Amino acid sequence: IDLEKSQQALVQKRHYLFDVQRNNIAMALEVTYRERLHRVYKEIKNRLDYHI
Amino acid sequence: VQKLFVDKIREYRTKRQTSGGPVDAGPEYQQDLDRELFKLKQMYGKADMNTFPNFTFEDPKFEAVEKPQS
Repeated sequence: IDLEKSQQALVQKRHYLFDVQRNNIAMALEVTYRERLHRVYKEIKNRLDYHI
Repeated sequence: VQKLFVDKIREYRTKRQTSGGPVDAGPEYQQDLDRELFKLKQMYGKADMNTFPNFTFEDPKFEAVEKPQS
């Protein structure tokens, strides 16, 4: 019973690490997205801020 | 004192005849407006007139995990 349930609960542990990998790389790519937009949003004010 | 009311408007109109900024600046207004123009740029930054944002970002490299299992 245990050697059956050792492989049973293992494959539910194998699929947990692929849910965690699929959202981590999807989010860590996404955190650089608006941060690329933020710096251009930053720079377009600073050239306006210098003139005013 | 409406006789003083006319006499500070009429010597305000004389100031409205201007050619190049200050009337009696000399070395005074030329040095001060240049000393102050640096200080609005000195601790602020080096910025041109119209240059857009020019850069490039690199994201985190997605490494893999090795796992002999079962």
